[PDB]
Amino acid sequence: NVTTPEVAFREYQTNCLASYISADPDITPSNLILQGYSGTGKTYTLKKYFNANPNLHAVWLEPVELVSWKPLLQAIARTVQYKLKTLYPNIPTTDYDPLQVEEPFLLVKTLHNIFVQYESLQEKTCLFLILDGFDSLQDLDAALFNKYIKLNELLPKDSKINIKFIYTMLETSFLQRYSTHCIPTVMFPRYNVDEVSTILVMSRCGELMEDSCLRKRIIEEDDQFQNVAANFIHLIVQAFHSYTGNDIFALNDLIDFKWPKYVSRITKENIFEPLALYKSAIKLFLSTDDNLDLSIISKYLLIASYICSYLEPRYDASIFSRKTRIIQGRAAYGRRKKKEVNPRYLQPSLFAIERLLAIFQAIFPIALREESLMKANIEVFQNLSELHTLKLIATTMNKNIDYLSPKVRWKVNVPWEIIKEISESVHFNISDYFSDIH
Amino acid sequence: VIRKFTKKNVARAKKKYTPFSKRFKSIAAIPDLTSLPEFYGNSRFENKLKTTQKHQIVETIFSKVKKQLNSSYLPARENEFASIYLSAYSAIESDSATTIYVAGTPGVGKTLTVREVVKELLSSSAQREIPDFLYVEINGLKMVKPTDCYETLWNKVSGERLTWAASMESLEFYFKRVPKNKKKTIVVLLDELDAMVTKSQDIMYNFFNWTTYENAKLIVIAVANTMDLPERQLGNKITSRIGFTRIMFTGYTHEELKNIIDLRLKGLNDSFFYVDTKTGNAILIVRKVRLRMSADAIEIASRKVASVSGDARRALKVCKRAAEIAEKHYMAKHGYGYDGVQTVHITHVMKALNETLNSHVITFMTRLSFTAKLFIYALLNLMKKNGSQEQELGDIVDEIKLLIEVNGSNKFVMEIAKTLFQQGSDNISEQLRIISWDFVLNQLLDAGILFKQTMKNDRICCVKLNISVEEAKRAMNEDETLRNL
Amino acid sequence: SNLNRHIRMNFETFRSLPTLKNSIIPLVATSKNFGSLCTAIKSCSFLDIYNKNQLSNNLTGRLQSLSDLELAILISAARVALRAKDGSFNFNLAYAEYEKMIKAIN
DNA sequence: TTTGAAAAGCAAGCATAAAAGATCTAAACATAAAATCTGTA
Ligand SMILES: Nc1ncnc2c1ncn2[C@@H]1O[C@H](COP(=O)(O)OP(=O)(O)OP(=O)(O)O)[C@@H](O)[C@H]1O
Ligand SMILES: Nc1ncnc2c1ncn2[C@@H]1O[C@H](COP(=O)(O)OP(=O)(O)OP(=O)(O)O)[C@@H](O)[C@H]1O
Ligand SMILES: [Mg+2]
Ligand SMILES: [Mg+2]
Repeated sequence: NVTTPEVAFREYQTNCLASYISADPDITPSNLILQGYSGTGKTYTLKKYFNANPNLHAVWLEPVELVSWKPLLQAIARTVQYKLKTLYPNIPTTDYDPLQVEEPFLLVKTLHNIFVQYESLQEKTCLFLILDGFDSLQDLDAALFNKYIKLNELLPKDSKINIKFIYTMLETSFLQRYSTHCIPTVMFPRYNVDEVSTILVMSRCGELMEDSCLRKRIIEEDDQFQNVAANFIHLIVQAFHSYTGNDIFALNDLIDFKWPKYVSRITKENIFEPLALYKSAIKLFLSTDDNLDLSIISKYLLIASYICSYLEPRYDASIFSRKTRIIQGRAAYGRRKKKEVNPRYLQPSLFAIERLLAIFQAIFPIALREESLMKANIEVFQNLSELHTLKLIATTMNKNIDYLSPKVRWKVNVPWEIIKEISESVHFNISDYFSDIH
Repeated sequence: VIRKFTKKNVARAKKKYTPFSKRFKSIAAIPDLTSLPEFYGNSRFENKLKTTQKHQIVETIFSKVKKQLNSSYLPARENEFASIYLSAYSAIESDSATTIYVAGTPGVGKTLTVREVVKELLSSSAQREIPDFLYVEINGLKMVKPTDCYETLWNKVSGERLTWAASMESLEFYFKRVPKNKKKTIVVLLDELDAMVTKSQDIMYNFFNWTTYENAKLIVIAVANTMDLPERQLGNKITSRIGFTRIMFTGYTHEELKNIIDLRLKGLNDSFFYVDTKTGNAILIVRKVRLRMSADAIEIASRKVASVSGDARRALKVCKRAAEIAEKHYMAKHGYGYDGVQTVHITHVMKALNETLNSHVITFMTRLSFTAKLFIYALLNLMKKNGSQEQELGDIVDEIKLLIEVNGSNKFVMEIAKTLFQQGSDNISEQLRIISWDFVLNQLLDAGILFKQTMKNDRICCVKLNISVEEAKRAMNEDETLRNL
Repeated sequence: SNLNRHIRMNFETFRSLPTLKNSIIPLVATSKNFGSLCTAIKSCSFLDIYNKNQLSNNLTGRLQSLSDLELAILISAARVALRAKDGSFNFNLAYAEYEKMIKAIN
């Protein structure tokens, strides 16, 4: 005897929730799992099921707000006691403190003491504790869910209050860890693009047709506005479904970012013409647009660090050497071959400080008592220390780092797209050093 | 004031902190402690487990045998008894402090012999030929904390309840400074001595160093499981204080085990009961039924137990299990309930000895589903191929898929392939894992058949057999489909 | 019959009566009348929908939920990982494979 | 202007240094009930 609500593309899931969740504790499982990835309508379907059956007693917990297992136990005790106080206000109760629950055993004792003072009730009832997002706990281990599986066996069997657990999970592999427990599971597969578009239209067209920018636009310049909002949502879906996938939240964010810019380009010619309005605002559908000072010594030290990380030390003398030799001796010959793989795609290498200072002095911009080469003074080492403090460069160790040890090596910690823009700010030709190696 | 965290379940005992050195103002101020009303031993829970008996239970012909063969009810330990008794009697009568080290395997009568020694010593003290002493029993496996022995022994001596540190200086003051004329001899049984071994080894040093004090009048009888414990785990000080003399309790021979079982079966074997044929209740002296347990069965069980362990607990339990098998068959035959010759035969003794030997692992693997057997077959195939003891799970997936797709012409594979990869259903697409793959993986992990490493990539994760390879091979080629291919 | 086929399938894959009960319970509970229950227990058509839902979030169904660009990036990462020795890859090599693949398509 | 030849370069082999992290342990930081002290009434 239960009401099955209408959810647009979750009919099987809603029928399963009608099959498993009822007010009778004999024909209800002790544990029930709803498994699906993010934005698959698990919470939406559970809310529509419990709203259409107001006689079912449900307690809602978000483990993401609790983070650890001990606040989860204390939250269980507190919320069960508050819900049982609200439900039967004419039953006198001792108020057990939630903060005395530090073990699962103490939760069993506290739930025993709470449920033993409601035996004056005439019928057996269910209390549905919903842990919406169990595996979204931040400090999760493999042993925590076993305690919640076996929790119902330590509570009395003839109690008037019989607690029932409903779990929500995201990842398949976490659920697959507990397959031999044979817990009933309802799975929420990801929507396809048609159901995503239908959900987006039926959930956002009402908010779009009454937004203040459109209401100012139609007086500055219901069904037709509904068609305008729906056509915008369909255009957003076909423009950015490959970017977002079947993600309701990302498409919702894109709709929110691009709706007022779309409304601002609506004229009295564009309003009844969809193709003309799309051509007026086509630049909203060509780019996702999901987006939001440093010293000369530190820039050139970053360029030298990038060169030191992504070029071999043996070919240094073939690239930077320029001095006239008083003493006879051949310089480096250079590399014969070109690399098959771009080194910038891989992890950076580790170098010494003296090599970094040598290449920094070789690439820094410029008589008898001048010495135009810049030596490594206080400011170079100070800028290097800021460069490590910002982690634009990094080391092998990060905690209790010995800066002065010779065993400690250094690497660059910026990608190529950052060092390119930094080298554009100083007019250095860094791409010349990688055009002839691969 | 707002707390950063709370401790809401702190349970602290009512233990004082001031030790015995500060009770009296002087050494001469201490009275004779044997006259104090709290010192030297001068239960409320036994009535809690009482109920009203409103039924009449039936005790059958084998009921008295099973009740009598329990461990709750000293033939073969008479040299060890004489050694422990003579050392402890000489230590009591001369007012000395002595360590007696006793070691042995489980169930060879160490605790029984030391308890019989202290009962004869208390009886001898009751006849006023040795001075009176207090007997303290400390079991290291019955303590929550190892320092609680400090809590226990001092509470047995003074009757005070202190924390463990204050109890430790109280015991040190009592054993060193208090004179002999104001004290009473104390005999301490330290049982499960290895359980009282810590990193600091302070409890070991204190308990064996008090036996080196002139005024102590302390006899420590320490029970160990090995004889090389003071050399392996303890330092040279504690090993020197324990001493060179060390009493080893050997495992019982089959003559000794047979003597123990015959001592428990005196008055019942070759005896007659009056047995009711209506209910089954039997009375020791309606039919007159003779009860026997054969000596050949007892000697077989004694020889087996003596070769495996020499354990009196196992010999008594094997005899009791044989009697219970016989009594179960008796109640099945006569239809008796739980309200001319009956014999515990040698076949019941062989069944009791074989029921802990029959290797259910092969039987468990034989009674598994086809997917679990296919997993084990694929893993064994990989161990045969690349010769490694650990195989990646993706390799097992690929070789299961190969085993299905190569021997397709088998009729069982043509029957099972749609079940394995589509669960017998159109509108279910072809699956990368087999049906119930994670189920049989977790099931073999639960049994201890498999070990799986802790990795989050399911393909490069390794799986090892925890059981022997030959029993997995014989379980696999017991299966008619898997041995066919 | 269809029950005997599903019982044989369970016997050869799970060999578990709780696994069978977890599918039989919503077959009984979703019937509105007695004729619907008899039709459900003859056809066992609900058990196939149940088995399809129990496999809807594995690798195959998650692959079928992917977009075309998602599939292209996954394919490029897969072939880079196949060409690698340890199977390791990053975003840069996968994007390089993706752009070579898109240029060779276009 | 050639020459060639010792300096530079490349790759396989393999022992070994080192990065990463799994596991743990001490030390600072923190709370708390019972016992003990202590300064007066
Ligand atoms: N079937 C549906 N019909 C209408 N709106 C839906 C439907 N499914 C989802 N939505 C809308 O999409 C939103 C996201 O769904 P929901 O919060 O239930 O997802 P979820 O699977 O619980 O996600 P998560 O694991 O990230 O919390 C809902 O709040 C609702 O506005
Ligand atoms: N000589 C014996 N005569 C009779 N019964 C014996 C004898 N030795 C042992 N038993 C029986 O075996 C039981 C177990 O022996 P006991 O507790 O003395 O063993 P233990 O050697 O101290 O073993 P553990 O190391 O396990 O403590 C005794 O309670 C008794 O029933
Ligand atoms: Mg949710
Ligand atoms: Mg013992």
